[PDB]
Amino acid sequence: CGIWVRTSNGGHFASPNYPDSYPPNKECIYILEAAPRQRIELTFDERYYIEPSFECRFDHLEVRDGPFGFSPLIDRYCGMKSPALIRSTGRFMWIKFSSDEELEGLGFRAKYSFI
Amino acid sequence: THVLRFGGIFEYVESGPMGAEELAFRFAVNTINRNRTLLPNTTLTYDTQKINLYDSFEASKKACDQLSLGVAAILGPSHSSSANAVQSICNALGVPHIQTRWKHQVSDNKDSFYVSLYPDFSSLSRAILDLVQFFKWKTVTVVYDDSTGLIRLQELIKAPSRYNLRLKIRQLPADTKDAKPLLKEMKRGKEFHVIFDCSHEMAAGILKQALAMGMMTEYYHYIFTTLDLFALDVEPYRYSGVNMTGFRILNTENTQVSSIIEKWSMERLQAPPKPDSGLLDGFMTTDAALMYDAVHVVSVAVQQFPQMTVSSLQCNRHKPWRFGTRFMSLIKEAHWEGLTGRITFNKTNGLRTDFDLDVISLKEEGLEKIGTWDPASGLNMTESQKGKPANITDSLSNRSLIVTTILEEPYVLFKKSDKPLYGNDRFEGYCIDLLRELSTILGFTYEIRLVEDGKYGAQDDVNGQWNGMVREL
Amino acid sequence: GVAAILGPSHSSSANAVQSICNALGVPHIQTRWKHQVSDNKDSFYVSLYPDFSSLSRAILDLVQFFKWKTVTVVYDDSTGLIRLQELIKAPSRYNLRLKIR
Ligand SMILES: *[C@@H]1O[C@H](CO)[C@@H](O[C@@H]2O[C@H](CO)[C@@H](O[C@@H]3O[C@H](CO)[C@@H](O)[C@H](O)[C@@H]3O)[C@H](O)[C@H]2NC(C)=O)[C@H](O)[C@H]1NC(C)=O
Ligand SMILES: *[C@@H]1O[C@H](CO)[C@@H](O[C@@H]2O[C@H](CO)[C@@H](O[C@@H]3O[C@H](CO)[C@@H](O)[C@H](O)[C@@H]3O)[C@H](O)[C@H]2NC(C)=O)[C@H](O)[C@H]1NC(C)=O
Ligand SMILES: *[C@@H]1O[C@H](CO)[C@@H](O[C@@H]2O[C@H](CO)[C@@H](O[C@H]3O[C@H](CO)[C@@H](O)[C@H](O)[C@@H]3O)[C@H](O)[C@H]2NC(C)=O)[C@H](O)[C@H]1NC(C)=O
Ligand SMILES: *[C@@H]1O[C@H](CO)[C@@H](O)[C@H](O)[C@H]1NC(C)=O
Ligand SMILES: *[C@@H]1O[C@H](CO)[C@@H](O)[C@H](O)[C@H]1NC(C)=O
Repeated sequence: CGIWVRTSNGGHFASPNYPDSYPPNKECIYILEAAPRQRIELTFDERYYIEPSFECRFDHLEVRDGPFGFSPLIDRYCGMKSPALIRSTGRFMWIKFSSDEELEGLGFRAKYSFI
Repeated sequence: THVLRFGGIFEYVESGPMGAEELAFRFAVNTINRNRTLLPNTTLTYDTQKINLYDSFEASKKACDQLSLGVAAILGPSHSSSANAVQSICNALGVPHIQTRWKHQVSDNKDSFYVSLYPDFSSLSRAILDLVQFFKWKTVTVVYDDSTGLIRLQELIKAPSRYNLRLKIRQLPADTKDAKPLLKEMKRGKEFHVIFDCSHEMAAGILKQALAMGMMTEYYHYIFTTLDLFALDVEPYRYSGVNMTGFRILNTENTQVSSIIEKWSMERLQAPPKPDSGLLDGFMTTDAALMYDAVHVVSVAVQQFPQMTVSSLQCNRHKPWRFGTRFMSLIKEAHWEGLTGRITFNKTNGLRTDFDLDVISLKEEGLEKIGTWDPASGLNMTESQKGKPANITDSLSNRSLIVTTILEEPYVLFKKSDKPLYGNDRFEGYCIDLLRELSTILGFTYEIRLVEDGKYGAQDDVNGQWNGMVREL
Repeated sequence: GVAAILGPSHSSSANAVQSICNALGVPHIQTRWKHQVSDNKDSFYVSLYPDFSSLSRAILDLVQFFKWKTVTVVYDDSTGLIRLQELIKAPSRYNLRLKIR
């Protein structure tokens, strides 16, 4: 799953097998690293725009500012809605995508940018 | 052979062949025609009217049409929001009305000319409550589909304040196929006593789904509140040992019933069945049994009022009938042994609250009776069987199971050699030898696999969770 | 002939008028809530009573505001269940050990 996107002013970040449904049982990490004094602007492109009536687990895309499982939780995104664009100067937006044992969806498309 | 005609309304396909209900209705007319034991001196004819589904004004039209031709009784259509209109016409015009689908009786409707052969879900809910309390459950989990399922199980949902129960409630989504999100939820919550409430077609529709997420195992224990449960295709399930329990008002022990159902199968596969949905081909649904038993109770009423005639009442001639008052009482006092067994009517409300139920369950062979129920008595159960242990307990070879391990120096080792090998054939050690003897003495079909977390597994202070084998177990 | 009918209250009476009006076109404007049968295709009615599929969500919001962990529902007749179905499903997700009488 690893697409090492280190040292880019901007670049493509996306779920595996993006135009297809993402594979099951996948717990793969992604890490965004910014040089000192920079700002991270994460652009996220949803594939499908619908309004869910519920929020659930089993497939969750959370965002962290710092090392994983050890930095404060920013938010934990799921469903088919496009999350709002996240602007922080924590300089380390490290993002993990999970997978349950079934029930794949349309995946996601994102774009990281550095200033 | 006096002339007598019955109103037949049948919300139907508006295309294709005849529905089950109308055929079962005509079957009754023909049978009553042949065996002169009933109405030897009177021959009853019949008229049928076909309407769109769920159009009350449309039903009222045809009700007025039949009443113009004159009838004895109108066998009401099988969905409520038309049943109400037809009933309100029949009551105001004096002709008795007989219904076969349960409706939500309005809170205080002062109607007096309607009887209902479908068992009251007050009693059915009570019996389901007794069955639940017999299996000694505590965490039951109702599931329904239509909004009215609440009203239908109100006698159950009030129970938590009396007995010791905790019960969630969920709803099947509007779409039938995607039950997966509900099933996923239910499996996560560890719900192992599920009460479904849906017409048996929908039940078969969700049983496949339950199979795909592997709930169909020895853990889960569904109770199906519907009545036509035998129509299910039991075969892909009867060897996985789940504990399904339904009911069957359809008495099928009498040889007479066996013969009648059989000839029904002869004249019913006459119309094409469904090969994919998961239902038996050619089995008589309860909603047709109730049609059939309706005609018999009507005839048992009619045969004792020979003076009865067929006047041509008009909807605009609001003056009631000269035979309604006595005829209706005669009907309400009937008794009969139809395809559903005993037939009676609560004298107060003209509903039906007394009957005889055969509880059923899934044994290994198939659906087979394991007791009886009726409102008067309690729940009598005859599953007092005893089984001395076969030496190869639990299996010759059935119910394949995965096993989970971890590498330990004397116990479990991956087989050491050059050529890579797969399956439960790449491991060696002590515990494997232990498992090996288990299969040779109990007939196991085991797949071996390792723990990804790779721990013994222990209690997690942060959240109460576990890891390793304990978590996955 | 009438431009539109402002129909009665009792649900059984309302259904017949709803059907007649849709079959003939004249709009029908209701005032009392009724659990419309979800298998009905008619289109010529609007009903002003605040439909309970939202009132129930509001009641749930209110109860949750109190941080209630136990609540007892008392209804009047059968249709109260339908009227509160969105509340009764709450123990599925949240923590509301509720009783009903
Ligand atoms: C009329 O149209 C609206 C959409 O404009 C339908 O709205 C849907 O209403 C349900 C509640 O009945 C919403 O579910 C709820 O969402 C909120 C916000 O996420 C949540 O806090 C509640 O716990 C509940 O999950 C649903 O989101 C909303 N939108 C959708 C997906 O359509 C409304 O149902 C329609 N009226 C009727 C009665 O059909
Ligand atoms: C005619 O209809 C009436 C109304 O349904 C029937 O009365 C009902 O009878 C049953 C059986 O006795 C009552 O159930 C009881 O409930 C209490 C709950 O605490 C329980 O402790 C008793 O053991 C029993 O289960 C039911 O409440 C009662 N309905 C009323 C009046 O509320 C009647 O049995 C029907 N039959 C005839 C032929 O009259
Ligand atoms: C599925 O059907 C099974 C039919 O036998 C039923 O099995 C057994 O039912 C009894 C009910 O009393 C349970 O009781 C046993 O365990 C208790 C507690 O230790 C003892 O006091 C009893 O004397 C008895 O040993 C059994 O637990 C249960 N299992 C078996 C095979 O003995 C299942 O309960 C049904 N449900 C499920 C979840 O499959
Ligand atoms: C239980 O049912 C069996 C079979 O119907 C019957 O022989 C037995 O007498 C019944 N026991 C009771 C409680 O009546
Ligand atoms: C289980 O045993 C039955 C009866 O012998 C047999 O029909 C079935 O195919 C077996 N299934 C498995 C899981 O081996």
